[PDB]
Amino acid sequence: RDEMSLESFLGRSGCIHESKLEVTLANYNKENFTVWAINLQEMAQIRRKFELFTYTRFDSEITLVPCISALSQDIGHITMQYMYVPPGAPVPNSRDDYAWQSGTNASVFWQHGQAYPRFSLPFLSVASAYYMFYDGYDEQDQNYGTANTNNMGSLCSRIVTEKHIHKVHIMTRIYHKAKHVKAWCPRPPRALEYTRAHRTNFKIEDRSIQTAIVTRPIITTA
Amino acid sequence: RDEMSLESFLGRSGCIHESKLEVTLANYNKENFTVWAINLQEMAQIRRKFELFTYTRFDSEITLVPCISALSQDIGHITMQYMYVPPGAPVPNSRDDYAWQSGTNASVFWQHGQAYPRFSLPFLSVASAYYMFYDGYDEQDQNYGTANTNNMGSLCSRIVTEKHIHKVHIMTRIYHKAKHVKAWCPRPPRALEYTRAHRTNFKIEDRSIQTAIVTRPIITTA
Amino acid sequence: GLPVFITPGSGQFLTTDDFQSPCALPWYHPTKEISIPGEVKNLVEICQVDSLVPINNTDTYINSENMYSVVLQSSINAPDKIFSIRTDVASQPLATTLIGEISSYFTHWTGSLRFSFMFCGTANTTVKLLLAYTPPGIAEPTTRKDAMLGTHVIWDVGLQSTISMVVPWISASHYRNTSPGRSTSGYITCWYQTRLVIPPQTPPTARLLCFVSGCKDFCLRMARDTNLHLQSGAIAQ
Amino acid sequence: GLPVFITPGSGQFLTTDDFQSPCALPWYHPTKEISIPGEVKNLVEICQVDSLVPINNTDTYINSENMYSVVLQSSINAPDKIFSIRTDVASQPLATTLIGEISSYFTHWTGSLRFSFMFCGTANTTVKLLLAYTPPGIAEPTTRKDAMLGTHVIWDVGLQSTISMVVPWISASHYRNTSPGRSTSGYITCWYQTRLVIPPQTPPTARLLCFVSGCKDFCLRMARDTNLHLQSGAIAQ
Amino acid sequence: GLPVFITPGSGQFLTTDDFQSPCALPWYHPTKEISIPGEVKNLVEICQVDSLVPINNTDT
Amino acid sequence: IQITRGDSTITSQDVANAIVAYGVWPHYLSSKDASAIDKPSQPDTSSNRFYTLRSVTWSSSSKGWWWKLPDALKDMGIFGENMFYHYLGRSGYTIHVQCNASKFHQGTLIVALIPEHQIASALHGNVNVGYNYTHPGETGREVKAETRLNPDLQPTEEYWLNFDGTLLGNITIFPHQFINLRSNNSATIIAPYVNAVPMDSMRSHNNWSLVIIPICPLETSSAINTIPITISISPMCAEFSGARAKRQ
Repeated sequence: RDEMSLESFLGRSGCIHESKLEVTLANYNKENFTVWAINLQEMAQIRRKFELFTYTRFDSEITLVPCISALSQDIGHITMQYMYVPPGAPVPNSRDDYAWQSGTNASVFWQHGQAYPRFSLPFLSVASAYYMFYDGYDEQDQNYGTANTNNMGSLCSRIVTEKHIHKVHIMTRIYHKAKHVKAWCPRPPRALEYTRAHRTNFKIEDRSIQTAIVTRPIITTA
Repeated sequence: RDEMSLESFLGRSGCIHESKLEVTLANYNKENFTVWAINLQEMAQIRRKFELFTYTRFDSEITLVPCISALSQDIGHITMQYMYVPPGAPVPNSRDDYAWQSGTNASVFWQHGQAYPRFSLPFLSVASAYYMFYDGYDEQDQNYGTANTNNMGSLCSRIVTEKHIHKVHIMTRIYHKAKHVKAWCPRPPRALEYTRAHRTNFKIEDRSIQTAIVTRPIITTA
Repeated sequence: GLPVFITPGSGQFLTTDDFQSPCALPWYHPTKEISIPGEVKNLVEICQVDSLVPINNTDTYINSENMYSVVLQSSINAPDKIFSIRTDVASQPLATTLIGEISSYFTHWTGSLRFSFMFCGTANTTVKLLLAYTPPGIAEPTTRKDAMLGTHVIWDVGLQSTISMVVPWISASHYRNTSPGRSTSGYITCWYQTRLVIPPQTPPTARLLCFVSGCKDFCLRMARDTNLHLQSGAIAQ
Repeated sequence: GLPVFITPGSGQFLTTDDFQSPCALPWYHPTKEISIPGEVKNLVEICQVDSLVPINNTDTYINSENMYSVVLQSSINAPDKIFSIRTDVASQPLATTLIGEISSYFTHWTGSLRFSFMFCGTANTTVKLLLAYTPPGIAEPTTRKDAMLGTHVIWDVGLQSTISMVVPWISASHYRNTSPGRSTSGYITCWYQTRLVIPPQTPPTARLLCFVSGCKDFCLRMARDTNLHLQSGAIAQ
Repeated sequence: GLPVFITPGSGQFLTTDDFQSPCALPWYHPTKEISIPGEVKNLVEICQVDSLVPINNTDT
Repeated sequence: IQITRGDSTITSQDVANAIVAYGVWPHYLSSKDASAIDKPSQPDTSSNRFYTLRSVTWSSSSKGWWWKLPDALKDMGIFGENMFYHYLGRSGYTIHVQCNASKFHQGTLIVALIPEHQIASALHGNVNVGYNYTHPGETGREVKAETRLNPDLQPTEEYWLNFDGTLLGNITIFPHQFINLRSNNSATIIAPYVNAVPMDSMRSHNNWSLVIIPICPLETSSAINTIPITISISPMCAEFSGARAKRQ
């Protein structure tokens, strides 16, 4: 009556990307960061929910879960920076360039002693709706799958400590939740498995035409 | 007048299962998790309370108490995942399958620095009442004790850290409390001791017919 | 502005607590309530049910049907003594009754008990039996002379069910310890006054019912663990 | 003064939660809403859409257009049996339909289904076919004699679309398990009563449509993961 | 939204303090009050009582 | 005197005396606590009638007996084949079980009604009650200390252990009635449908179970010492949903 809605169907905390940061024994410069761009179509458990609609309109909620593990000399008492860059803006890849020390980007800090990282995000799409499937091409001729209109931003974690560094694993898992869920125009579900982002492939890896449909021998006995 | 109720009789924090997780020195894959399924009839101190009723209707409250002990290289600065899976749904047994990274399952995280893990749960039974005793059989012929209708879910704890691991004891004790207590149809108490789950045995382990009833010699002196 | 201070005592581990915390999955709609009897809000309804007393719980009658029934004989030669039991619910054999084991889950208890004993034999047998109560002050006097002394009613076997008399709660305070008191509370005693009168060619052996039930006024405060059942052996996972 | 105490249960990790936390960038003004159809607030509109049933999902017809259509023959020699399918939405071949795969994302389900089957061949063919429903109590009886026994309506090929009959939800409780039940719920059966009557020089081979749609009353509670698709191979970053 | 800030001075150890913290077992009903004399709310009643003075508290 | 409801009636009804079962009338289920319709075809209106069962032998040293409902009636009456092919249903009961009594001999019996069973069957390994023992029929379980079906799934036959795992005498927690001789010669207890599910199976699941435990056995020194028991059960609120073939 009330629970049967798109608010409950898409409103679940699910892991989207496995961001794993490993500390190198020796580095010339601060170049220890995970390279990852924004995406909604990643895993089969979450993508099939987006494959069921043409255009969606909902705000995003991002929960960061970083894992701390000690290895040598009780290493773990450190504070890390998690900065978000607005969509469209150019993103550098260094210690302190133009973006990492600016008052235009959203910045948050976490240290062990307080609660787990949890914050809300506003509207991300440039148009009225979020692009799930971009039919044809935009202003370019060849590119299909990822469009300039479907932009959300970028998430990168950066190291702060300079000399006092040792090999520690920082497993920063990102969870996603939906808010203000309003979508239109339902679609039929996907039949086969996914291989690449924004792509539903049939003829790939030379695998047989075996669908998820279970076969029955005589359809009279069952 | 008001305290004499089923709300106070069943409304006490009692330990149900002793979940003990031990870290192996060397493992090929992430296979360190405690195997435990949902149950209400476990210990004699808690079961006799449920043995006094045919059908119950109350929401559950689960409190997790994990113990951290240091052994080598100050190991203890780690964050663990405690995920709950809805009843009826299939549960895998690996690091990251379909359930562990989905937005359909209830997930909670705990690290030392915040308060002790404590959360509430909704209705669990598929019918109007929770099944204490399932008379006869369901759609199957042989199985007695645990039924498909009496399903609550599954609780499993999973490791996050990859390479930085050492032998540490994680004693995650689970406490249970009752909410919205409304039950009907009282029963007489159990006479003997319990051996297995959902079973009250008389002829087992070849023990003598000695009941908890204290014997008096002449019933005239006392 | 915002009051940011950690209050001493709050924000820590506690056994019994009330929380207004948000639910894990509140979107699910539970199954609607249907009319089902046996509904209990108070613990008075369980105590209201008449529980049968095992008056003869000896080692000889423990594995038989005769443990709950009273042994009676028509012959006039044996002493007039039948039984001598306590009034405490947390004592044998009143501990095995429905009201007894529920009282084991409480530290403080108070209330009165209803006593009715009806004939179990044939229709052509009448016997006057005396029911007596004895104060807990001094040791129990067990003689034939102490029959009509202090709360004494003789019941004759007729047609009606046994009407209960005054068996009150005797204490200066409202609450008393639940520990097994063998001399703390009063005693229930019954004596042979007449022997089973039967016509020629009639079975001499007959028995008697033994019932007990809770009264109107019952007030129990703090709960505890039972002292009858213990588990330390093999348990299921 | 200020209540400073950490409440047990609150201030920790939780999967499903509602927050009134401040936004990261609330200064941005979103694009205005325009009139776009297909707007869904409930999940009843997706179930309202008529989904075609693959009645003949055998290994022979799996890679053809004949899998969704019913095989019919004009000759009067073969047995009168057509098909025997379940009523459960989480079972083959009703699992592949629009309402089936949505039901796979839920643990508890209830509701009725609409059944209409129209002719696919030529205009000059009339054939009376019987639609029957069978209780799940005993094993399915498949004979010609069990045609007019329990919920039986014969449909003749005329001009109108097939009007649906009573296919109700049969259960004591409002909710039942979503697990594939091959004997838990009822069965949908159709039988040949008459053979395809055709004039001289007319194609004997003809087919039949197979539609299913959700009714008015639908109530689904808790959500779950699908059991048809699994991913463990190569994934994109 | 919700004011989340730790106030300096609050959330620490204190000797004399007043708390409105929930009880451990509030379901128990206490024994009713009966008429008993000697009831004191102030410390003036103890001082009101005439105390005898040991005027000759020598070693003898 | 007789209870007027159907064309077929039984004698020796006397005065209906029983303790009230928590203030509950055998309610005819309306369309309030059910689905939309769930009514394909209405059964017999005069189905609410008394059914006489075959009299069982009374032993000198009586241990006790038990009958499961609606397992005891499976081939009795017209409603026998109906509920088997009809998918799931609910039914109330009007119990009238007694024996002939005179003003000479002795014998007292207590009747209880508990719809659950949990008895020991095997040793150490998975224990499970027998399928044939849960469904004996009209004869029931003739409780005698003997070997049945060799050593296998076998619930122990003990009256004081109450089978389910409860203390004797204290079993009177559910609707209970004590029957003597001078006060009462006939037993009548009101029994409605009490279950978590509105409709359940009759082939595997048991709705109720009648408990027959004697406190004073038949001990008489006369010419005859056998008094057979007359069992009369009247089903209430017979409503079933499911259309199926008669012959299979």
